[PDB]
Amino acid sequence: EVSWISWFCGLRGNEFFCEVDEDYIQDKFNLTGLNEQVPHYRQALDMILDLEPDEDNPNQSDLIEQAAEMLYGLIHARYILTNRGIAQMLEKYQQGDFGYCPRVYCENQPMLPIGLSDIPGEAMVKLYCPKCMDVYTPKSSRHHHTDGAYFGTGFPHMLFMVHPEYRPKRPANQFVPRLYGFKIHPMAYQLQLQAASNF
Amino acid sequence: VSWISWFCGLRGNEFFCEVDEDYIQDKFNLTGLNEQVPHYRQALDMILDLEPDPNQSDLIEQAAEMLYGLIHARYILTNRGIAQMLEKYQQGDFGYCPRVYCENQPMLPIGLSDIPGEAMVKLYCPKCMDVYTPKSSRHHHTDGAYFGTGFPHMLFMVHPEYRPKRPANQFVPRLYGFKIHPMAYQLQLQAASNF
Amino acid sequence: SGPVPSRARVYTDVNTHRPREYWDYESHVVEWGNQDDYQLVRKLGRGKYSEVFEAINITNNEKVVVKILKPVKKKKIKREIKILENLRGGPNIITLADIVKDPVSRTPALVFEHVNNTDFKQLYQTLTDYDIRFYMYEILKALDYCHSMGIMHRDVKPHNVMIDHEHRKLRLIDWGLAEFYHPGQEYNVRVASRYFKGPELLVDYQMYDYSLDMWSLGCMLASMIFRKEPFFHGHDNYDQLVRIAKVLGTEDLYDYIDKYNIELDPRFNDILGRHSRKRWERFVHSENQHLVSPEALDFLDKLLRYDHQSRLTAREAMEHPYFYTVVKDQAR
Amino acid sequence: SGPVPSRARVYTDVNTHRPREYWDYESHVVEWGNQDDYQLVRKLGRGKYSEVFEAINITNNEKVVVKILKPVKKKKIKREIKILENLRGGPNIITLADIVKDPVSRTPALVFEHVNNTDFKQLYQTLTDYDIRFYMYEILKALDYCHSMGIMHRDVKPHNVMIDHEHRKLRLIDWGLAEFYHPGQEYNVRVASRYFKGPELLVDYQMYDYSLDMWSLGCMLASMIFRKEPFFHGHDNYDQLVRIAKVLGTEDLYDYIDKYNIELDPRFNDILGRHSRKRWERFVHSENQHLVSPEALDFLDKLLRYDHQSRLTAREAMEHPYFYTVVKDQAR
Ligand SMILES: [Zn+2]
Ligand SMILES: [Zn+2]
Repeated sequence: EVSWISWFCGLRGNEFFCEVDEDYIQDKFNLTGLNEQVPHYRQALDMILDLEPDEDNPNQSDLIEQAAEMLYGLIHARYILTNRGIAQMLEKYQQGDFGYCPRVYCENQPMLPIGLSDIPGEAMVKLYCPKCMDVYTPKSSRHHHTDGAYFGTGFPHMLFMVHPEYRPKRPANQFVPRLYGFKIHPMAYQLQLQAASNF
Repeated sequence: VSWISWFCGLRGNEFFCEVDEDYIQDKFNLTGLNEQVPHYRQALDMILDLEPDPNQSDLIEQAAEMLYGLIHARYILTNRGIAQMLEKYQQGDFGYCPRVYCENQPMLPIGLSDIPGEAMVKLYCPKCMDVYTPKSSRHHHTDGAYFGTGFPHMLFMVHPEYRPKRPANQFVPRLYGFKIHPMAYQLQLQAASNF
Repeated sequence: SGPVPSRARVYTDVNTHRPREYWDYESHVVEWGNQDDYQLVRKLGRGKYSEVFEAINITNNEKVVVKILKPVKKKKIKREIKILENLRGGPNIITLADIVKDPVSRTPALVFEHVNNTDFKQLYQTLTDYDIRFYMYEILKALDYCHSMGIMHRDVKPHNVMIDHEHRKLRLIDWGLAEFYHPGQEYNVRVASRYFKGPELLVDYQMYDYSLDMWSLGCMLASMIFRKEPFFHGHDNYDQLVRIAKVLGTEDLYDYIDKYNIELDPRFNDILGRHSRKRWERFVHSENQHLVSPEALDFLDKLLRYDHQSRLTAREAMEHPYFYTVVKDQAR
Repeated sequence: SGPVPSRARVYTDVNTHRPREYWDYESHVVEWGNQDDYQLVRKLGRGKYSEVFEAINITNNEKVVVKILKPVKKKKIKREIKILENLRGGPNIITLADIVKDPVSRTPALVFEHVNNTDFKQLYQTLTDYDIRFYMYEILKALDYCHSMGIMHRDVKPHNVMIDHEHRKLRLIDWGLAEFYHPGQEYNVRVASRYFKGPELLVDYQMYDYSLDMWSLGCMLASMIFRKEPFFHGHDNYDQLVRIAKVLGTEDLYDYIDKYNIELDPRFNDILGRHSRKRWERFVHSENQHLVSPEALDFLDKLLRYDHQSRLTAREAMEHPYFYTVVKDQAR
């Protein structure tokens, strides 16, 4: 039937993930240093590659599974910085798999996944709009559990470094506050903020 | 069951507050609205749970929903309206700012146009001072004109204490630790222009 | 059956002898200015008809006041604009600088010259005896000028008097209820503010004049010198007349509605009773006595009368001994 | 059994007579600079080991080149840093300006002085005869200097030669494979790029020296003058030797593995066959003959030899007639 990679990326919540190539994982040089970051490295790798396992302990099989999910995530973060990874993520972006910018004046600009930290545990995955260049929380709550470190701080920045032609124009229009047609002067903010501070 | 209480209770109408009968019963507050809604007299009757007298009953119902909307837009600019909406804001009924650096700041409903038909309701975050589309799709059918272009701005004019501080932190793009120079967006936009 | 007609003792026919376009406000063509000249800074106040903001004229960087007018009858809007312009330049009258409009909603706004936001109701309770005299005189300058130009304010109250105490500068504001005087004309008795409504309004007598303003100015003076705000504190419009009747006495009130043959509300009969004309000295006590003089009491007595025709005109008031010491200092 | 030992004809003991810290790179302490001095502008290129970006030093507004190093053995990182610093300042060697680190992930980056991003595979097929002479000489300056400083580059190829043709400026880049020479040492035969691999690497002979670089420089010169890129176009490492053997002849190859007593990999047995030493004039044709001279052919022949010890040293090469006309112009 299907492969572990194909299963994982298929799960609800894993909509932001692309399918990493076996070539990439089977080349030890690409996974340099990751053995010092995941428990059960040898067995976790085996599960990811659909290789013969080592099952009498029902919870040990679930401990390996976690490590496999963590290692896959950290491989992903490296893989999507490469030409082929970008190529696959770029395909998903052209389909809008990452959702769209909630900013009204961004006019539904498709977004890209970004990590606010490269270390696992610190923050969940956020989304980067290439038009307003700001970072947003996913609207759907299924994406509030995917670790940001599995995408990384530099993915969208690398993508436009590599495919600068895909960078959208700056927004033609801006939000203009009007009250009964009158614009609100900027002194009106300095005056308000004081009233909250002085409070 | 009061019609106002029913309408504001419906799925999608989570942003609306319940307008006081006093306010509607005073003809002076509804000046000019008879020139904007068909079946004004009958629409008003339905809103106020008064004796009525087919598809015509559904035509009146639409007008009642339109008139209620337009009354709402005037009502929430008044001290009492603001008071009620402020209560809903303290509960987060309007949702929260999707901007990561706004740290889930509660938002307020705003209209991008005062004329009915032109745009649906959007949300205003008082921290980043920008405007967003509601995340939930039930709110993509509520007319913006039923809230109006000046609601949040009036609210902070009246209750300036409630204005949040500007965000302490900003998003900083880094690639392998390196910041991205501004001359990189200019070169990136040049290449995209040539295609 | 039928009320006795009445006419103003001064400036009765000033409007008759003017071009229609002076008083025919329905026909006034509004010349709109550029809204994008003006940007809001802060909210100053609100009311039954308007929302008011401080703003800045970005062309010359100057402070202005923007009175944003809520949906009413175009008729009422034109009325105010015409009056503000007819009286523009006059003593202690608010200067209308510009008129603007929101292209979309078409909400009209009036732009006035900046006034120091200190209404009578803030300071007029820490004012001295001379201060009350001085400021009361300044109100009478406006009141005489607008009466002489054929206009009755119809909403004189402390909220409608702006005072820059530092510069001893006073402005009579809010002319959204002011109207032109035409002898014989029956006016709407639904004006003013309950506490400042004249008896003629409370009995539904419609042929009133400038003297209405003098009643209201009385109610302000009584409030300031006795330190009781409002002086006549009625719970509804009917009760308001009861409060007045308790001070001025029921005798002069029934004389008043007989002299003018006014059909009373049947429900006024059942709440008014019999009350004596009380002496003005009754309201004097230790906290207020420094503001009360005999001149003050005479002047008050000649303002607060049921008969609108027996009230002092604004010019007559200005001549009262109460202001002698003021008029003298204003002789430099 | 067992291979005959070998030693470099020049600069054999330069490392022996230097302080350990010169060549003991494992012990080098890296002095990190401030990452927040450098901001990226555009991607210049990539490699197995690195990702390369043009950047700007915001402290002095100057262009730099940032070679971001992917995860490898710390050993390899120190080796490159030490070499780049030992050779810093030398002729036609790339100047290492700074070393920085991502304080979080700890990804190390090398910062070099700006070089015009045109390598050799870019124009070295449209250059004139003098141009090839000129630039070849400039490569020899770097190759002689780094050999004299006891370092073999181990990856000489056109991608690793940066040329600013406008300013006739050349830089020998990418020392991530360079290594220190120690007489007697057995080195890794897994270096270079297939087409530039010397015979000694293809037969698994480990006791090589600076001469390896001279083979590669041969492969470059052959490519440039005959206009065939790459010159020896092998499909795998075994086939690579067959391509070389078809040109240089199998006679000298079997002489070579005998002189040094090298056990051939069993999968060379039936693959090499019997081939004659071909005359260099064979590769000359109408498109290339303007670049081919007798001096060029003699020089090439003395570079591309199976026996690493019979190849010209970088200093010897500089003396060849091929460069007489350059050396004459250079003294100016
Ligand atoms: Zn956006
Ligand atoms: Zn926000």
